[PDB]
Amino acid sequence: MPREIITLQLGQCGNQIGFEFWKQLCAEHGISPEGIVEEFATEGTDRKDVFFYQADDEHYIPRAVLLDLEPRVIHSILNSPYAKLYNPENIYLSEHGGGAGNNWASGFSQGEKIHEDIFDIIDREADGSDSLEGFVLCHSIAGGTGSGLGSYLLERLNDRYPKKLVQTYSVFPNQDEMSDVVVQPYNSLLTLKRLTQNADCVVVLDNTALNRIATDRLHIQNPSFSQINQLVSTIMSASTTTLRYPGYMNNDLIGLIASLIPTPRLHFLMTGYTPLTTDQSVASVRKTTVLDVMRRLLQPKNVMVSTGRDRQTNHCYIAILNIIQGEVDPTQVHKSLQRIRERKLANFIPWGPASIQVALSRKSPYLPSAHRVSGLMMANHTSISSLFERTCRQYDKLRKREAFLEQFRKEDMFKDNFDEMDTSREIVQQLIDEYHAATRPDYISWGT
Amino acid sequence: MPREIITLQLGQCGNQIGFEFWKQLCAEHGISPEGIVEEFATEGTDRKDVFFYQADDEHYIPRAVLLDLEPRVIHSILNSPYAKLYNPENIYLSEHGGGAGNNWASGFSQGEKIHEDIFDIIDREADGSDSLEGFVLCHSIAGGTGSGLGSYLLERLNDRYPKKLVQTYSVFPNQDEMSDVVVQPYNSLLTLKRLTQNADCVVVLDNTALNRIATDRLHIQNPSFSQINQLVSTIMSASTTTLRYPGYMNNDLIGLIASLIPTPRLHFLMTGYTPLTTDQSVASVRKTTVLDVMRRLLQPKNVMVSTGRDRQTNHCYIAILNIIQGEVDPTQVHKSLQRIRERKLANFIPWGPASIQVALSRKSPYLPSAHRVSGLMMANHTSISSLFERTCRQYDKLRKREAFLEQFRKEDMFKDNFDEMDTSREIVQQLIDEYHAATRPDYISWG
Amino acid sequence: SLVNKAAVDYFFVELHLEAHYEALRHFLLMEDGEFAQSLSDLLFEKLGAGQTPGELLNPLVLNSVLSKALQCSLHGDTPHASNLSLALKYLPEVFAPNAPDVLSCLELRYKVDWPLNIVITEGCLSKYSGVFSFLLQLKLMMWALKDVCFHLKRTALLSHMAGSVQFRQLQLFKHEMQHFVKVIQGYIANQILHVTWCEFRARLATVGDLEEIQRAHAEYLHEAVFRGLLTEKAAPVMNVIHSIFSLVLKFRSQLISQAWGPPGGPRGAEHPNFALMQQSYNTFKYYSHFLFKVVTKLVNRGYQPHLEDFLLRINFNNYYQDA
Amino acid sequence: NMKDFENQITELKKENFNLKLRIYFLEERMQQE
Amino acid sequence: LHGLLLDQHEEFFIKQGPSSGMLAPSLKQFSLRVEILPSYIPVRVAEKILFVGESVQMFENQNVNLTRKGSILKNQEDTFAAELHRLKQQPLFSLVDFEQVVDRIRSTVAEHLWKLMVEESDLLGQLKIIKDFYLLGRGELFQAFIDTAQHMLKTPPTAVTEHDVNVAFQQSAHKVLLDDDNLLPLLHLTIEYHGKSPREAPASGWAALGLSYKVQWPLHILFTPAVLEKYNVVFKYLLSVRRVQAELQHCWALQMQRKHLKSNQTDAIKWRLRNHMAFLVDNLQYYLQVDVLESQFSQLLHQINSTRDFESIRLAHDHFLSNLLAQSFILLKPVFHCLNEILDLCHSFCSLVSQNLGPLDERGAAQLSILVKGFSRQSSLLFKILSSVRNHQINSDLAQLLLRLDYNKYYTQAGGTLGSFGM
Repeated sequence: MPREIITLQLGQCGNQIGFEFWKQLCAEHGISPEGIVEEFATEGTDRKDVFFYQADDEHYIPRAVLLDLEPRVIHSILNSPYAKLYNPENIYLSEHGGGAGNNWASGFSQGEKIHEDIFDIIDREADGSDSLEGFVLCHSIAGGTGSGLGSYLLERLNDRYPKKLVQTYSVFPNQDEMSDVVVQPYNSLLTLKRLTQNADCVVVLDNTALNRIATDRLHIQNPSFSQINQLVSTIMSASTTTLRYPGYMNNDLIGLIASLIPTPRLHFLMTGYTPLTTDQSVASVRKTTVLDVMRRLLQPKNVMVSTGRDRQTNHCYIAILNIIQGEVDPTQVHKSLQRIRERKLANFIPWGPASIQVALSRKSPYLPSAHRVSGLMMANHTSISSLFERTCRQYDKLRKREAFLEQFRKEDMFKDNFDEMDTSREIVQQLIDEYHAATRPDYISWGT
Repeated sequence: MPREIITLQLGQCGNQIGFEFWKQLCAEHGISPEGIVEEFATEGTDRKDVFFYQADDEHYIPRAVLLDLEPRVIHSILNSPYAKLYNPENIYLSEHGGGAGNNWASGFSQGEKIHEDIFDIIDREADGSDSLEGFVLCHSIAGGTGSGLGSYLLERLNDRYPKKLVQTYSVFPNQDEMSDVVVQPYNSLLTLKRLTQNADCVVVLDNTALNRIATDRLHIQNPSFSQINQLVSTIMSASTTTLRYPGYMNNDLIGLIASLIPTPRLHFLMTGYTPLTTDQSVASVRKTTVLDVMRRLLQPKNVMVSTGRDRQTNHCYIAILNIIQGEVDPTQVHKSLQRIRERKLANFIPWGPASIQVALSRKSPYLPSAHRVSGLMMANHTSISSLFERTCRQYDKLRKREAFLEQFRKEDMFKDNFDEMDTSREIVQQLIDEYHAATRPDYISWG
Repeated sequence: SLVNKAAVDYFFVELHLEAHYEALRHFLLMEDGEFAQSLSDLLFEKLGAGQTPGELLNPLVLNSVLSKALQCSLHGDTPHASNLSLALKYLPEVFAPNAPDVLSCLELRYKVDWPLNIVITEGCLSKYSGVFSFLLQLKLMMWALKDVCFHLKRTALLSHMAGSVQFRQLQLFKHEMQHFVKVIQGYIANQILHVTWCEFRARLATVGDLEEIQRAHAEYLHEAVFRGLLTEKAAPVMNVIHSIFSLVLKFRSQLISQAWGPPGGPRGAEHPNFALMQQSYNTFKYYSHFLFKVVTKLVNRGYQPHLEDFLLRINFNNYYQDA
Repeated sequence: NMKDFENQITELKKENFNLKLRIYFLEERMQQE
Repeated sequence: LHGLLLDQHEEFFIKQGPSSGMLAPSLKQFSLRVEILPSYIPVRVAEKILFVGESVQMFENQNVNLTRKGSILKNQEDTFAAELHRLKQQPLFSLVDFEQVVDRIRSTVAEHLWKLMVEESDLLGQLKIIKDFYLLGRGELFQAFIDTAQHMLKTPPTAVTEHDVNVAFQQSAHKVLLDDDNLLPLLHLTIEYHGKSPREAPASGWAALGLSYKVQWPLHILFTPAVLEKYNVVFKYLLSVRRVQAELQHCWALQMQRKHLKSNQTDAIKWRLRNHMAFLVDNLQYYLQVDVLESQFSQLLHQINSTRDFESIRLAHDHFLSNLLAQSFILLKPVFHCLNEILDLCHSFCSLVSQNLGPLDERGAAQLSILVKGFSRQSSLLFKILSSVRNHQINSDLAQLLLRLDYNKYYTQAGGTLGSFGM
């Protein structure tokens, strides 16, 4: 049986991202928004049981749980054609619709209020999963609803599936966009706390990098928060296609993350994709070569993490795996590996074997690819420490400044103090230092 | 020889079920609405004598005794396609036409007034039965007429055939649907009382499950009592085809139920059918495999029992027997068992040997079957207790609330209180607890 | 080739080999379900009453039973049923109680005329008679247990013995044994009576010559015996099944020998044979677990792959694996 | 079998009776000549 | 014309060879008597005649079991007989004309045989089945099967365990929704090893488990015992690779399961070693799949679709198999043994990492240090071998693997050794 992954959609922003992710997965698997397989879904090479459950003998429903503290996103999903994709017993919508007020603590308290229902949903999805590997949480870390609900979901996945991996999608705040969520650094701290304590793997999604990619690659002049979340969901789908579309490699979550997680705590991954094409630019099939793709991947503009220019850390890749989907010529793959090694597109750890891995996978036949050849890279890169150090510094600055904390103080997690945010900032700082250490021979002890 | 069953039709729902059952049986046997075999009905391989009597060499009359406290149901039968199928002397209708007022006690008193006529009808139907085993009363427990008259018919069958088994198909009120019979829980309790005292085995039919199946599988938003009764009659026909169409297996009701009734007290049976299809979807004969059939059987939309979500008791099947009729490949049966085991589609009792028995039955040659293979499952499942427990809880809630008792207070049995309903609810609760116990190894020491 | 084609046509049209197979199904395969039910009930009544073969198998008694079964069967009056004859292999002095093979002395013979007796050989008819005898014995045991169950039910109804712990335990043991027996019977019917019959029909449709017809019929009978567990490789398994049926019949006899007592105490009604019925149930469960283990060891030994289907039929809901 | 034995017994009884009748009439004729 | 060696007195230059074979007596039933071969019969011409005669014998042997399907050449057999009679009437024996006629008959027979094999005998379906099972072509299916059966197959195989393993495989297939009841009968479990005859084995029952496939006629000619043995070797190898992958994944899951546990230096080192081993094994398996397995399979498919000669198809399949065997280093006995030792060290490391969620205990720390030293030495040896093979241009696949391993130059900087997990 496939290694099933439970998708957790947390808060308003996270629930919107989850809805768009489920739409994208349905399109890739040829699943209608109602859970019916489209006639075009003739490629039985995908692992639907990893990401989808059967609602009936004919309808496959995504193993997605939509949880929000604000009714707008959850109601929009439940009022969308994709209402039948999610398990209705796994859908918790706050009656008050007020959201978390951009307060992580409020989202966490809302998750706590639905804790019993959420863990019942998680257990039902695991029993509905033939070989459930663990939980994957889709949320934003910058808002209030998506961040707190994400921390709650991570906690409940750790409680219910303590021997199963718990992955989180933690959105780091955009540094070029003014976040309306003033408590985002506090929200980021709560999400990093949950990723350190209750998630098994945290994929850091820097909204600044998402916006940069939207501008330069997607030709989106002003990426909306919804557009950023949909880009993140598309990136996650492309990176997970080899798990969801079984092939020669990456057929299981643990096999995929094994190369990515040097230490049990050092589970913060950076992503990269090449070739990048805008949805509007499908018209011109650019003859992008695998070598050209590999050359573009080493550009920070193509990395799905917006790392600051850290001058202190000799940033390097801890590990790189490139999952390439679509029509790939073996000679082009060879040229790509040659160019990556020759161009030193990744600097590796001195404490273990590391390289730029290339996995070739077929594309979903049901999802039209705007690129003749596309690839996602998931990488552990010490430059992510600059992102992680920046998240830690922002967390500490928010907790020390109590910025936007008044909305969180209504919830117990932030009612008396922000000590959890400061401890989260310290843990993220230690993670940044370990990633810098992960560029060093002491990487064997990184994360200790 | 077949084990003949005398059918007692009580109240609106019971009479609707009887009319739809007779229509379906006539269609399967090529019997006209008057009880005459159609010229196309040349396959004399069906056993009419189990459920029908011959009025002439051509006219088949149901071995049915019709007892009701409300004239509405009798008039609906006389307006049904089966009006000419039944012997008019075997139809008892209350002269007052006032019904039971949704009061079980009023229906019972009317049955008592028609007791002689009802038992004469039952005996006449038995004489039309070559090997009458006993009487089966089809009624609803939620109304006034069908509940009281059903209890009366059960009593008269017990009186006339005290050494013969009396099984009842007693429709318990829907717990998810708002019953128009506000006194339905009291009526249901009285019917469960009569099944406990005068029947030897009560198969609990939860109207909630019928409504749920109509909504989710038949796409019927509001199943009528007549529509629920017709669905029940269709299910009964499909399950009884092996009794009515004799073959290598399941040629008698007792052979089918023997595997289902482990103890005399643990006689609450659940039913199952596979493949489940909506009446509208007859068009596409799906080449359903036994594995596909078994997978569809695990869907609640096909289960004829509405079990509550008990969070404290892990209700389970003690044993399940699926009797499959039609074109069946043994390799498909093997794959079905394999898939069920891999999916753990059936849990059995852990304290003794239990398996899926397979009975093969012929289809009616005169009725085109939309399904290449159809099947009835008889299973002992602790979740069947949840239907009986739910009926008991509703009865107790109504008696404790005196709800709709003014209609019951018109009859002497229910004039002052509903204590008989509450005691019946307690007996049904004990039955539910025993059915849950039957999933456990200590069922060996029950009683 | 011309001769073979003309021979096939002659066998189908003139010798009615398909019609002979239909007659065998109608009469020898107990396709008349009502006749089979009446025969089984009458047989189990005679066996449980201890009638001797001279009393039970008396031509007057056998002819009366056959006439009643045919009259109750929808197919009993058919000309295909008329080719059935009940013969005695041997006359037992006494009907052995709880013996599963008690009715093996009965044989259903099918007459084949020339030239069909070249293809439908006396050996083929003898194998059919053996299969009929085994099915009749098994139906007699099942009917006897059903009659015991009905007697206990009626006694409980008359005596309100529903609360009897001993009666309830005996009834549960009887029900579990009956479920197991019916699962086994369905498996045997599907493999030997249904699958092998379909194979025979395909082969009968493919028979090219009288020697080919004889080969096809011998293959049909061999498949029926193998799926019927009548093969020498299954002889230990068949003997164990017969022993289990004998123990089930013994439990039935212990239950039926006395009616339920009135409910005298909080334990409910007591059966004078209640201890014997409980001991029979415990022995049946022990033997069932031993049979399950033996069948599992044989399947895992690869010696009897059809016994894997047999084990699946026994342990379909994994009840015997958990016990 | 049993029906075939019944038919053989019935036929043999009929043939023996017909032969006995023929003998009877033959003896009556030989007694008349 | 009849595949019949009509030589009772051994007068012909063909001698009846021992037929290796209603396993029809193998076409080696007839052999060339090189001692009797006329000097005027060229060795190339003798080989052509041998091919023609073998084809005739195969055709007669198949027509013995196959319904009276006529000769590939049908009525043209007599035409070739007339040509041979003209050759007999020729005053001089010309090898050229005889070889031309033999080659024409051979080509006609080979084209008809190819058509029968591919369209009538569905050679492609059998090759696809063998790829999916023997070559682990259904990698996701065989991965799920390994994941489900690991508890049964980690123990020594038994004579009965083969049945249990086949049952577990069918159960996993149904779980992987592989509901092909026709393939499972084509899959045959193998043979007791090491206590569970279980007496003989090298390694353990897990290594001794094999899959057998019943090749139907006439395709059994294509799936020769050596071909089936190569397929079984490939199955064993793929199963070992999948087992090592599963072990690395389990170590990753334990690290992820222990993510709430503070990562100690011993636990961080264990997880890092597991990650390096997983990366290396994954890159090796991807190389074998795409550059060896997928490349050879694509070449075989293209050649099969490009040729109308059954013998050409057989040669293409043998070439595909030889390329697979070469690129998998199976023929490189010392390299194969070093890879097996590296795999055993990696499996022990993965077991140690999966068992210890927290910091390594003294026994866990000793196991981690031993695994780290073994892995670093074996990976340094592997990197040196790969670089040597790249420098000698002996195997393109080995050079690709060497490039892939040192892509970020970590192994080049680490001297090709996977970094020591610090216990």
